[PDB]
Amino acid sequence: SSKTEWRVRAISAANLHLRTNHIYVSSDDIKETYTYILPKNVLKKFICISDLRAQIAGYLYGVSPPDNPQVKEIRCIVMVPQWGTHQTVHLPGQLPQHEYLKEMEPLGWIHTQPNESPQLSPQDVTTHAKIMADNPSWDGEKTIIITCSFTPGSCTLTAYKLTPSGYEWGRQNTDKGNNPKGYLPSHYERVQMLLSDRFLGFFMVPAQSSWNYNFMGVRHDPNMKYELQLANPKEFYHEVHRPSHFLNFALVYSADREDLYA
Amino acid sequence: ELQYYLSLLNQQLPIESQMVSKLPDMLNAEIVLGNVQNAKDAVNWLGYAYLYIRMLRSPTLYGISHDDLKGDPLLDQRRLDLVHTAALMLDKNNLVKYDKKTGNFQVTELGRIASHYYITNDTVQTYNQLLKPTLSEIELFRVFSLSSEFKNITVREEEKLELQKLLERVPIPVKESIEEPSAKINVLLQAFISQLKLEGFALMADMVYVTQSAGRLMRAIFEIVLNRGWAQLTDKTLNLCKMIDKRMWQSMCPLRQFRKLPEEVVKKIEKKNFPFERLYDLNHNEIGELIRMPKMGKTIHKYVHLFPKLELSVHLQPITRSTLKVELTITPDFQWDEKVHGSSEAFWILVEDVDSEVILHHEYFLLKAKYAQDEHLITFFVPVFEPLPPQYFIRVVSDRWLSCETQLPVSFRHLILPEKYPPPTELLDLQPLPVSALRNSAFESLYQDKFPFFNPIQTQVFNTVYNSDDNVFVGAPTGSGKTICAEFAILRMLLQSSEGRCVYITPMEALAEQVYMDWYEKFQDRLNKKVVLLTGETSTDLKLLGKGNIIISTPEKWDILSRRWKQRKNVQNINLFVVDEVHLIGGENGPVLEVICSRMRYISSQIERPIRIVALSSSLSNAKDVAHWLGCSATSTFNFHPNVRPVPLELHIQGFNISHTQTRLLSMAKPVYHAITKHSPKKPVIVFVPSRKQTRLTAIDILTTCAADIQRQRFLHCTEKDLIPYLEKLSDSTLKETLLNGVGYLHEGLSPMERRLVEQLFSSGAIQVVVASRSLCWGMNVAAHLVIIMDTQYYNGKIHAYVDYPIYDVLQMVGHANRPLQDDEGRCVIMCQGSKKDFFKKFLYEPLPVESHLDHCMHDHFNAEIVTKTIENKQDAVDYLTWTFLYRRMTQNPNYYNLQGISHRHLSDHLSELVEQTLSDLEQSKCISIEDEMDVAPLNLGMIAAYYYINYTTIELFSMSLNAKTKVRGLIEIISNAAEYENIPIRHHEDNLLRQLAQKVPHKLNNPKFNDPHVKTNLLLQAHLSRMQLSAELQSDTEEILSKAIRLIQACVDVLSSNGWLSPALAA
Amino acid sequence: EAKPKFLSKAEREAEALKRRQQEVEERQRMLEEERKKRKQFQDLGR
Amino acid sequence: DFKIIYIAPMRSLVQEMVGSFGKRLATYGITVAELTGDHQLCKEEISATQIIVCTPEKWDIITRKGGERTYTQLVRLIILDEIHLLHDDRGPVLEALVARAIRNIEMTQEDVRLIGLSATLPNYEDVATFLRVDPAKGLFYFDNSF
Repeated sequence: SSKTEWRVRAISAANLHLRTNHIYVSSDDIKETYTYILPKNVLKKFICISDLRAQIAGYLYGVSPPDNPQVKEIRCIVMVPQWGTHQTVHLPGQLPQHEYLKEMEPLGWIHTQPNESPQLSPQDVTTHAKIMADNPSWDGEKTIIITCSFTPGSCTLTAYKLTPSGYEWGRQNTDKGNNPKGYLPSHYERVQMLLSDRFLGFFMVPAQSSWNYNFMGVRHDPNMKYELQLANPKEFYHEVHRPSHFLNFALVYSADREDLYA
Repeated sequence: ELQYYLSLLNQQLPIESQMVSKLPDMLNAEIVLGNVQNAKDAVNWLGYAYLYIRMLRSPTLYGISHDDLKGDPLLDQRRLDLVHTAALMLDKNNLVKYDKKTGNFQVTELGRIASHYYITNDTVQTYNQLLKPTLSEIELFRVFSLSSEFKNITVREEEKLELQKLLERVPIPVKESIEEPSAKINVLLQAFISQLKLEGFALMADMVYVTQSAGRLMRAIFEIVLNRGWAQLTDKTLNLCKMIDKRMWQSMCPLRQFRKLPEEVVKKIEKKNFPFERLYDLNHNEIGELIRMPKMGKTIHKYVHLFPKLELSVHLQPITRSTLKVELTITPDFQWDEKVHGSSEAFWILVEDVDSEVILHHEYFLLKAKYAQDEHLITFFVPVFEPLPPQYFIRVVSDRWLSCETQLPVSFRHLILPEKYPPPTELLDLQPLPVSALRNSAFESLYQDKFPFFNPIQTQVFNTVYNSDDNVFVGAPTGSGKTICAEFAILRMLLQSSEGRCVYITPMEALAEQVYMDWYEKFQDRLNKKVVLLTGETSTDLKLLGKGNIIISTPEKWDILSRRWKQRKNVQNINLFVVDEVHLIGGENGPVLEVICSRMRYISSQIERPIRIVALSSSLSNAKDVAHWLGCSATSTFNFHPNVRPVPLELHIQGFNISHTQTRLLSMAKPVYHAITKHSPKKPVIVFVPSRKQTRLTAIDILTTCAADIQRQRFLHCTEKDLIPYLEKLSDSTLKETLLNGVGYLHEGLSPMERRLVEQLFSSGAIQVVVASRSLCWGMNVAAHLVIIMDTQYYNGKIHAYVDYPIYDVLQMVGHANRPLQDDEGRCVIMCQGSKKDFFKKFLYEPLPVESHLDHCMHDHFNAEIVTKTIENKQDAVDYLTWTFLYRRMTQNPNYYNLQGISHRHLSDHLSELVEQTLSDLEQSKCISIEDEMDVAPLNLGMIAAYYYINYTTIELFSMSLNAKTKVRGLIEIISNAAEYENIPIRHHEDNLLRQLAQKVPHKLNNPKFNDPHVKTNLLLQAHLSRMQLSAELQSDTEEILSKAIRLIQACVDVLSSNGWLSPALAA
Repeated sequence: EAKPKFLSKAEREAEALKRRQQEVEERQRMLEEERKKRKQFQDLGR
Repeated sequence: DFKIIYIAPMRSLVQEMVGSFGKRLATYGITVAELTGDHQLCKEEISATQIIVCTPEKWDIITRKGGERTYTQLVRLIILDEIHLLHDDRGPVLEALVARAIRNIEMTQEDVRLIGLSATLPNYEDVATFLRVDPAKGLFYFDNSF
């Protein structure tokens, strides 16, 4: 509708700080054979800069701790300009490249989900398989899909690893529906993921445009390039993310109370 | 209503005082202005108003009965009841802390923000209970609309359709219903911000009044968010204030705030999705062709060049393990104009972490038009915790221009932070050593009448000083008894060798003179030892070193003797080397003292005679590097704690939110007098002034504050009969009039005999206040109970900026109020700005580590090493630099020493680069010769600079400015433009005297500058050569110029004789 | 070592160029190993 | 060396008083200006001009914020015009300004010439005693016939 539901979405996003205190992690069906050492500060910064309906996604680029090859620590979160619905995300084809991202390895992408889903999404798995097949830097056993879903009064987070047969099925299939052919439960796999309260995570924002583009789908393009830089991302329902809602009004005989107590 | 109109037009309507409604607001304004502090002061302020006169003249109109007027004819009980009601209203609204027991009221930040923005008490309470750090932009409008200013604004039923039409067109959504007045006020503010057209006249008047209240409400909310520390809330409040001031949305064009831009061109620029930074990079034709309007392209380019957009550069230096120094250089990259920017442009710079929610350092910057187009450097202290972020964000936003904010990512990934500081050596809980603990009777006879037992730190250091002779590093604060340990070490050196050569090096000349005067009465009078003081003459310094056994000197005076230590046999045959106040080796006389210590350590390890080194300094954090660089042992390192002083120091910090230095100095006079009256009523106090001329103004303000209250002349504990011989010797009548009330004055322009008489009057207990200048902090031979350091800064006219006070001068001012027997404790109240209060609180209790800054003044040390045949190659220079404190400081703090790592290869590459830079600076100034880029050879100009203690740049200027046909007027300008005349003091109100003195000089100056020190040195030399009259601040600079003018003329005569010139040498 | 061996500016520049060449060779070897690991991961699912 | 403060209740009346002071004292060089804008702009206008015609509420806000503390010694003429609004909304603000001026004259001993202009209203003795005006030489009570 985008007339009165936007106010309800802004009122729901204004109270998003209460869900960051009770974070739930799905500690079940773990393979226990690298783990995620992403901190909670980057998750709190990315959970308050998203919407309850529009799926916000971001690439995770981090390095491994010293003397620990079986653990991955995402220290950088790059927010690419995207505009997706409540079931899929339209990620751009241009990969984020910067000086701070040249020393870390991309651990995949993480997309917010409006509903708590127990199984992995086939469209997100197909998008991760297409990103792994197109970009040679994204590996199969090194990139994960952290599907941080939405919980009532909580922040339910759940990771998902890409299988090689699942990556082949996602690269072979091209349907963007709700249930394409070839979808298998063995295409995804849950991975170990724990929080961290010792090292802070960096954020990357585009310098030309903003990270949120769902308010104007014509400006967002799948092949448009972007230049990321170390900055703080803005909110989803911000004044800079929705330019049409602000610059829409048109351009003197009242009480002119001048020289007041101000 | 005809009766009031008939009474107002025929003089029948008296004016009734309605001050009872705004009485808590008036009490909060009087508490913020400092006029009322207690209930009696509030009652006295209320009695002088028209409300008390109206209650006394008409009690029935003020609600007072006949029994209230009969029982209180002066209206004191009703005024006390009104003051108590205003105090309860201020305490309930969290505006001012008011105690009901004593009646004193202390104005808080919320009450000061409500008084400075004319906000009510209920509005301040609503802003205190409604503003949250995690609040969004939708809740901010509801919090600003729920203030006490719009409490009478009601939502009319006839304007419900207009409010419903404006609710669907407002860019900011409202969570409340259409029947709520707060949502109606928010919709009116959104219509006034987005310039939406209204329909009702009363609704438009209500929207205009709501905007006029919401401007001050958003200003107070931004002040409260800056005081609370919420970075995102302060950014949202600043964006709302810019949107209310510019009357445009946040997504609007930046050219819409300027009145010279057309509306059609602004609409065409806003229709195209183009950033404002892309228009600044384009020319006048490209911006016209991109916006499809080439006629308005030049105006768009002028508006882009006139829009405020400066370049910010961040330089981080980790000093300690928890705090770092951040230098922000702001360069104005825009066309400064009075029609766009005005006379000055105000900006708010907030440095915060990567979360952008907790503002770590918030400050303001007012770039003036006279200082425009110049990068200003602001130094701040940035704290660092154990969860260090990868990068911090410094956002500098414009306080007047909308959508003008520059973000600087300061990266902390490659920051080489130092390690943890070692704990200090605590004093053992043993029995104190009596006066009979010493072995020699002559050493005990000079300290028996002073104290029967030594200090516990002195008793712990006597086992390593009197019973040993190794290098002892004693880190003790000012007042712990370092002079007793120095006297014990001197007595041990005299008992070990009767013909020893003790050398006590102190950076301050006044402290060295005080140490020489103490040794003349302690070592020369009671022990009959040759105690002498070294001067600035190299001919008498060798005789004083050969005939004196205890030579008190300066590192600038000992650098001439340590440079010829291979030739002078008296300097090599030393028995004791005491270094007093070595904690100031990172500031003034820092690299000179470091080079003197390195030369002493090199001469002690190459003459087969280990000299007993005793380094007495303050409590330092990185004492291990100072012990390794000076050869101090682990068992002799008696570095105590800053809180281990025998006199307990209570440090208070008074932060005043004032950007101007003069306004902060004028506003901190009455709180300084209140703190002096509340802390030390019957004890002497020392007021550290910012400047010399400000000391008399601070003394006059303290005398006016003493005479304003009932304690008139309370600072004079003695009688006028004892001060009448004391006031008859002074020259200044204003100083004698201030000392007659008990407030003595001391500055750099005052007489030395008058300063000694004022010190003798303050030490005897006649005066209770001594207003001393900032230059007299270290040179003060007096101990008081209270130390009020008011506005500890310096208005430098050479850079035209308010530079902060150094840590060494602040430590000397805090340690000056150390009374062991006069007072039980010592209060130190530092009244400064709010941004410098955290650094002053961190550098007070925590030990300040030593940072070697010898890399900036290594050219003179390299020239002195090459002229003395010490550093003959690059390896010899690297070995000489490795034995100094810079190699110990770079191994502990790589990023503070401009290194990229603490590895051996990186340190060797940095040392090789520094040696190559020193060799290039020596060869470019014709001071040395580089043979095959490996060997260093001393030249004639370098030897002449090292012999007369001159710099390489001044020697190069004297060699390139003196020709074969020079005169005296050219030689005076060449000597005035040297490197030794660049340290001339430049303060405020000094350009007019330099302009008036330039018209009476015998030699004209080709385009003189009022802010350059060389033109001031030339004017002082022309005034001294013509014997013209000058002020005290001019004579204090002329004496310091003439103290080095003899050496400058000697170096010029040597350069003229070396070049083969007779007539310029005769003219010189 | 312990004693700082002072070198010339040209020798330090040559050492920095050799270190940069060794770092570029190590980065090329790491990129080749990453390409081989990606080829082994793609060959195990095809 | 001297400053003349003009307290006017209306902004248009303050602008008219500033224009009349600029047109009348043009031969004497008295700079007539209106204190408006921000705090730093008001401080610069107070430090750059002598005659300052401003509102009593804005003057009280500048005194509470500290914009007139550096130029308080130069202000020796306070012309508080239109005191007949002493019962109006500008009542307590002008009363607090007069109380602060009386406290500064009693504590700092600053002799400031206070000229208070009011309309033909009764009980002018309390207004003269509140403004420290003399009942014989300072008080000038004119009726409607004047």
